[PDB]
Amino acid sequence: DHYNCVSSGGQCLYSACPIFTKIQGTCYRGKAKCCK
Ligand SMILES: [Br-]
Ligand SMILES: [Br-]
Ligand SMILES: [Br-]
Repeated sequence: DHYNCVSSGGQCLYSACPIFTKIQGTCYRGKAKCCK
């Protein structure tokens, strides 16, 4: 979720995860990715 995402050093994004990151969680009732 957003809290764990940001806490552990990720970013919540609806779009694809940017270059040099990958999906490592979810945010926003499951509709966004946690990228890191
Ligand atoms: Br964020
Ligand atoms: Br992605
Ligand atoms: Br997460």
